[PDB]
Amino acid sequence: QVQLVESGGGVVKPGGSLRVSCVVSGFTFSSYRMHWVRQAPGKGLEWVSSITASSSYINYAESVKGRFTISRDNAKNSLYLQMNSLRAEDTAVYYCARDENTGISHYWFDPWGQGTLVTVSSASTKGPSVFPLAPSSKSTSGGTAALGCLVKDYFPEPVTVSWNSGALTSGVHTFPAVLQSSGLYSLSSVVTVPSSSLGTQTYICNVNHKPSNTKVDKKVEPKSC
Amino acid sequence: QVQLVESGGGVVKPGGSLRVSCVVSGFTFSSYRMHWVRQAPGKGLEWVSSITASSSYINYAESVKGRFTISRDNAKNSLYLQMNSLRAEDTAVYYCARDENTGISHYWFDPWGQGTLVTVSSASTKGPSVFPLAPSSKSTSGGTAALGCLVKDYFPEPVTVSWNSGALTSGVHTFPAVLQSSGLYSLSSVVTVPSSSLGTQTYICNVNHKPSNTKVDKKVEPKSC
Amino acid sequence: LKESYLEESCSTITEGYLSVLRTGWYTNVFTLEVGDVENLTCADGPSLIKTELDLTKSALRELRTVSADQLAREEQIENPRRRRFVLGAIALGVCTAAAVTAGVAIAKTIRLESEVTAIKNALKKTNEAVSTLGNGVRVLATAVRELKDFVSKNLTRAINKNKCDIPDLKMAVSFSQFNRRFLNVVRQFSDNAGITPAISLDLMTDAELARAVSNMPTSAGQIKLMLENRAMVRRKGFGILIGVYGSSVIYMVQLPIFGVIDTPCWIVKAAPSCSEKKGNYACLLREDQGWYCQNAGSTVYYPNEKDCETRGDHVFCDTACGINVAEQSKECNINISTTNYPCKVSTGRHPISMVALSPLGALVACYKGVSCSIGSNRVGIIKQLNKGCSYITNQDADTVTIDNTVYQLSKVEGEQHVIKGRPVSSSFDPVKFPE
Amino acid sequence: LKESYLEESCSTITEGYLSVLRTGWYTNVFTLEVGDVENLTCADGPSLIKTELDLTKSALRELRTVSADQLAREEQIENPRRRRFVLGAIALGVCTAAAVTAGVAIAKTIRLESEVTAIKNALKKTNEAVSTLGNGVRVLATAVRELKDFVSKNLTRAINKNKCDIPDLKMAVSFSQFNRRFLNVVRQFSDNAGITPAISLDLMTDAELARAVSNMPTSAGQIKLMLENRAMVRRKGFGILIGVYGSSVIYMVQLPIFGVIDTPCWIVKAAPSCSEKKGNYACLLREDQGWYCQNAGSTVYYPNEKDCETRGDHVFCDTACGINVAEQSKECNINISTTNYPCKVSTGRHPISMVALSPLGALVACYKGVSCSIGSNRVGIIKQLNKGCSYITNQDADTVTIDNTVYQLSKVEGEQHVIKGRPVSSSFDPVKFPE
Amino acid sequence: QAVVTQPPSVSGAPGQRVIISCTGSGSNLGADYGVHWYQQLPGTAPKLLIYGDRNRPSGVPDRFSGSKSGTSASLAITGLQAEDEADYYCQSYDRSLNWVFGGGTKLTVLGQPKAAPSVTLFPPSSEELQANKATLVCLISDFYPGAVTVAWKADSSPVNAGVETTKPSKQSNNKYAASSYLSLTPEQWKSHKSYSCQVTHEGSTVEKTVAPAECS
Amino acid sequence: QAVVTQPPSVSGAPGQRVIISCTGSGSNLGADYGVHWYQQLPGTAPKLLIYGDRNRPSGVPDRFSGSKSGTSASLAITGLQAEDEADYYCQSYDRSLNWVFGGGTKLTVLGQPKAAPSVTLFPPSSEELQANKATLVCLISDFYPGAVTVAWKADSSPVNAGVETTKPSKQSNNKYAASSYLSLTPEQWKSHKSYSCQVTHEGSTVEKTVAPAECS
Repeated sequence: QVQLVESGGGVVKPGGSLRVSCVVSGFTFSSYRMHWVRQAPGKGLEWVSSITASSSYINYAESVKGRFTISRDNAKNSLYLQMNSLRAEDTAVYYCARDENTGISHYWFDPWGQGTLVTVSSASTKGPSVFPLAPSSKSTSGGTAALGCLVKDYFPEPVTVSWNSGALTSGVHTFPAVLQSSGLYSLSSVVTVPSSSLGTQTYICNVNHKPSNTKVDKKVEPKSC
Repeated sequence: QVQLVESGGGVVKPGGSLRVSCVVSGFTFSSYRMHWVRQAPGKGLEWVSSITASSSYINYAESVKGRFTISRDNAKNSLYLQMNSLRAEDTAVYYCARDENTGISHYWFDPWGQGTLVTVSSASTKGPSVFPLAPSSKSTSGGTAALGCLVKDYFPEPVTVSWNSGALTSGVHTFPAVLQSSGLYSLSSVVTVPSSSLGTQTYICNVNHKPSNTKVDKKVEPKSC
Repeated sequence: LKESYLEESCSTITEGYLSVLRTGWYTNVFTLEVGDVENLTCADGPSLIKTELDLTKSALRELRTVSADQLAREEQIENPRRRRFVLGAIALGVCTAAAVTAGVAIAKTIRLESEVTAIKNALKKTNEAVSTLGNGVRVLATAVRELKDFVSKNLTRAINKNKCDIPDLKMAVSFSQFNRRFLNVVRQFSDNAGITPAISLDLMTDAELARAVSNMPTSAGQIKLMLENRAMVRRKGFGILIGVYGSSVIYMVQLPIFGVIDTPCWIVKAAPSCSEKKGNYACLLREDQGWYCQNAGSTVYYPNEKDCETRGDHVFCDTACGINVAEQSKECNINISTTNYPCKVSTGRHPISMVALSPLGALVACYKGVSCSIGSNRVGIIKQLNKGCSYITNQDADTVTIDNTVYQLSKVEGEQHVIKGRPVSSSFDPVKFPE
Repeated sequence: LKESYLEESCSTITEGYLSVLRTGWYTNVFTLEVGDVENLTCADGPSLIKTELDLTKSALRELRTVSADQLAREEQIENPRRRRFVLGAIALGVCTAAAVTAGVAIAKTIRLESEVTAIKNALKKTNEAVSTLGNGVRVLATAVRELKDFVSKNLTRAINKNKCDIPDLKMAVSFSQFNRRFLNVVRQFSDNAGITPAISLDLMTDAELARAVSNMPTSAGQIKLMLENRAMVRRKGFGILIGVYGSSVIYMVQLPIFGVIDTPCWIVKAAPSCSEKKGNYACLLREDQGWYCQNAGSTVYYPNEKDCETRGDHVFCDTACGINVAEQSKECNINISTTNYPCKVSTGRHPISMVALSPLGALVACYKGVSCSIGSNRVGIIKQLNKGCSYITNQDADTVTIDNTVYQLSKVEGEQHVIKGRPVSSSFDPVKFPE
Repeated sequence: QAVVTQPPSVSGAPGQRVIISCTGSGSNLGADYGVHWYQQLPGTAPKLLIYGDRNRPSGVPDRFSGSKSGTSASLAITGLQAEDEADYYCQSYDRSLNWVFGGGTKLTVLGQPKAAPSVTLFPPSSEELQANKATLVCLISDFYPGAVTVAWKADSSPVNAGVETTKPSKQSNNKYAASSYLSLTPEQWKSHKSYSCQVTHEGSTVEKTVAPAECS
Repeated sequence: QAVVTQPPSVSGAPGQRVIISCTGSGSNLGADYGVHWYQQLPGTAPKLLIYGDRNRPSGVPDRFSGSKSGTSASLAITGLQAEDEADYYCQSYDRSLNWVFGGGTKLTVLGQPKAAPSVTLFPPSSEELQANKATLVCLISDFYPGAVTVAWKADSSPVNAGVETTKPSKQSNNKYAASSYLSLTPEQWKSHKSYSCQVTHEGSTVEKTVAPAECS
């Protein structure tokens, strides 16, 4: 029945501040030490902070000493982690985990939470740029024909490419995005359809961007060569 | 019910020896310290000796050190006081008294015995000589006349003056002994009788001596002047 | 600190205490050195070296003797062999019975052969080395080598051909300096038959306590807490004697392990409260007084105050003398009308007057009309209170008077609260399960 | 020593013991002097004087500290509930638990104002002066003035202008000798939390014990006995701490009073004896084991042996741990057939095998056919005994084996006797009142 | 001061036994501390597997075991199967670094035949060329060995400017896919006679060629 | 070294209060030792009166009280009667002399009128002169104040050779008596003209005269 929930994640430019939170439920909160564990995307785990059950002894990781701030509030059943002077190498997924110990020489985090994500980048938000990929030679005939539209330059990873308003879910696949040298993100999604029946049979892809709308609908058509 | 009985007294010449015993009854003898206390004739009391409940610690008076010896016998319920090199000033009445203490700073002799008399003199025993005391002028007429016999030279104070073999107990009184320079004793007993009826009305004094019999009877008669 | 008065049941709670609880024991084995003090001889008149050499050797003889008395008193401490009851009871078995027995059993394992051999062999080169025992338990071993470093090299050379009176008086006074620690150790074990009651500055000096507290496998908060409370760490650990193996003394000292370092705790104290009539002159009493502490979502209850100490906010309790209680028991302090938990209460037909001292406030019960007045220092008599259950703070009053017996009040300052409620009008039996 | 075997009931009596019993306690108040040691300073290089002065000042600070902890254990004398106060009260002996309360109550009386003044005032001109207290009790007060007669007159002159390094080392040597007593006393009082468990050569030198024992109001034998059992006197006496009134140390020490010095005493030791059949395999057992002593025509009974000691023939019991029994109780050892006194006996359906160690002989019983044999040094196995209650002396045997567990026998030699009698053939109920 | 070392990856086959070693140091495990094991599935937060150096909490399917001795500890899996495909971590405590975590190892199960990838090359479109830019889209998918390298060779000259090959990602049908992007100016798009995007798959090379016009 | 001092005699009257003092020293009562009182009747052994300076054993009629303070103690009798005519002692203990007993006092009650003494002079017998010896018997009795001096004056010359006056003793009828013996040779018995045995009683003097023949 133990349950932990994180909140407060987002995207922040370098040299800012943010206040992550963790709200617990299902056990006596004021009797357990609590921790903050982070994990870089695709990397190993790493401990960040720690605080006893009455905010008396506080331990910080060496790499983040003097820049973060851990706090508790036993009345509201929550703990906070205020950050300052965020850097590029500080982006990761942050976990809040309860502490367990046998008393002397065993220490582990049994009830891990779900997690929140924090992105630190110098780039700014920008609407995606869409360029459809028309079918051509060597990309058609055979058994099926491959076609799709390319989505380029959208910052905070919102992407929803539904062709027939979510009804074209037969031969469509979406590839993961790619990071450019600067702060940009792009991906291409293609649809495999028979070459016998190609044309304007609802072959259009919908592109939606969350922070800035940038709602654009671009029709794909086959051209010679 | 406690009762202490002492015995062994007697007459002894100086530079002799004597053994006095005291027998208890009615209490556990082997649990009490016991003392010997003496009292000179007509003088105050004086402590003599003391022995603990198991003949371990023995204390002697300063004046009798080196000449006396105390002893115990826990089975026969008796104690002894050996005397040696007796002197003329050692004569007294000797008591055996049980000890009672509160533990720290109170010490007293609660159940005193009865006592035995010890006489130490260099004189020797000698039979009494009885002499008459005839009535004379200025000692008769009036209301009554006084007459009697004089007893002299009896050492260990035995005296029995019976006129009518003990049947004359009307006007007879016996005076106490007298201390002469050397070892010898004397006393006189007289009878007051009316001068109207005087004569040989069984006026014979009977004197008996215990150590040496020396039984003698003398008749007293009134002579002129 | 915060205190809240509960006129509903005439009781108070102070709810601002951090706590520390002892969980286990960390053992440590020392080994003094005296060197070959038994061989060299002083045989020329009375000298300073004469009177100290004979003093040191006499200690060794005495210490061997006490080992034959510890072996006899360990049979009486591990089982009720011939303890009897009689009267004038020492009341052994309260908390220490489960602690001394565990410590002694470790000593028996150590004092066997091939164990002291390992301990001494592990310290051949350094004065600190952790070592394991036969049954997996790991111990910390310390060697102290001031006398052996002095008797061996720069005392024997002076004492040649048993000529033990020299113009050099620096050595004579110096020998007294190094000898002082050894003489105190032997004297302590001699007077207690081997079981000293608490650590002293001679079994484990301060420089040897910091090294023995920062070497334990523990959290980073427990170490920092125990370094700030050396006084109470010393005061809650005892030492045992192993024996005299050769020319050295071997003994072990038990150190406490604080398994919980921060958690709320509170005190509950009650007072008789009748508010009754002459008829049915009986009422209730809370027998649930004592300490409360959380460790793992389940409170531990200490029935009486004597089992725990206080050093400001911290509370130094023990985990072997507490009884597990369901965490819903805190509801009684909130209200008695709640029936979720069976709340303990006891009755009685003979209500007596009694005064309970709160750690911050004070409680008074005064029934039979005896003069029960509040007192102070500058003013002798302030006011006469009515009946009883009138909570009085130390901020307002200094002393309380009952049966010409005064009671002093503490000077600790903290917040005071009072909870309005209706006391028990007449005798009720909704919750009177115990007695 | 004479021992008689009671084959009728499988019990033994040894009837050759003199005894001494304590009755009360005699107090004694000391006072050390240190003088104005806190003013002068030694701050020029490290020297022998330097390492001693700071030692004395540290000792003074420690002694001031210990008072805040002594006072905490004086409210738990009647019932201690802490590791130190239980383990520190078992070192005084269980029989002493009733006297520590009175000793503490004396200390509270003397540590008031106008009491330490009178004690210090009555010792202004001499070093020995008996004085009375407020409540009639007489206290023997002693003064020691070694340091102050050395620190004041012939140490301040040497340590001038805070120049404390001098070629004269005879000054340094004498300082160490005079400083030894104060440091040991303060260490002992700091360690034992104010209540030392036994007198030591630092609280009372052997020269100050003979004077303090021949100045008591007692008989002329009780003095001579304590002058010979000084050691046992030292072990059974404790000291208390009064406080630090300026630059002087005041403490008290309690001595025992031997109220009874000579009286017969005997030991009774029994073991179960059945001589039964397989049916009704139950029999009797005497529960009257212990010590016996006569004081005033009423024997005192000690149920447990641990309350009394032995120093050859003497027996060092206490009169507060004993129970009073009428003198007719000795009839049980004479014969059980007598019905004048209700003689204590207990039964049981499960006869276990046991060995009884008599002070002179040895009593052994074997029931389930277990191999229990006579052992010795030169001869390994002497004989195999039959059944049980075969009282065997140490004269004939050296050791006894039962379930591969040996028992040694003493070397003490004394007259031995055995009393022929018919044991309890079958289960009888003429006297089975107790259980 | 100290750190815990763990092998990068360990591969096995179904039905065998797998050992993962967690190497400590003198201040992490030499001071008598604990080693604990966490399993992190590819999509969720870690969960406790082994605590107390040997114990097992409720829910562990009785086939995981581990032990610690000296400054080294090991984790044992008996009866390896398909869904035990995740990352494994070993934890401990340090005197000066407080809580420390291992490098983390990835367990691989070998129970599926190798599949050759499929490559699709998309020529830059006319509307893309309108905004003075050319982008070539290359797509690779359906390969079981997740190790493919894409080289963009133009004519006889391998061009290495603008290569943006991604990392393989698991597909729904337990396969992997990847994409490689390369941007060009419109002049360079028509400058060469052909453009190609090759892919290497465990030695096997698959290449597709596109031309600026390719009209006949 | 030390000794306990007690007054010789104390006189009293029926119904009043009598105080007997027992002064100690610095070595017996100055060391906090007890003081105890014994009453010795003229013919029997002493018995305990007060022990522990204030207690009373069963049997005493509650009218005896004692008190100790410093180096002095006192015994108090309230309501003096006629039967309290005996010797009294105070006991203690001493450092170097062990048990010590006081000097002892005799209490005298003043409740009997003075009685004039009676003297009887016996002329020497005829028979006693035969054995070359001459003796004169002079007896004094029936007097309450026991202060009598016997002077033997021959004619006008007081002869003090051979006087053997005894010590006065009490008889059944609460009076005192004494006797004085004097020896003479038969030559000087008849050589002198008269012989007399005077007695003194607080001023009162009674004379009796005897002559060798006294025949007329």
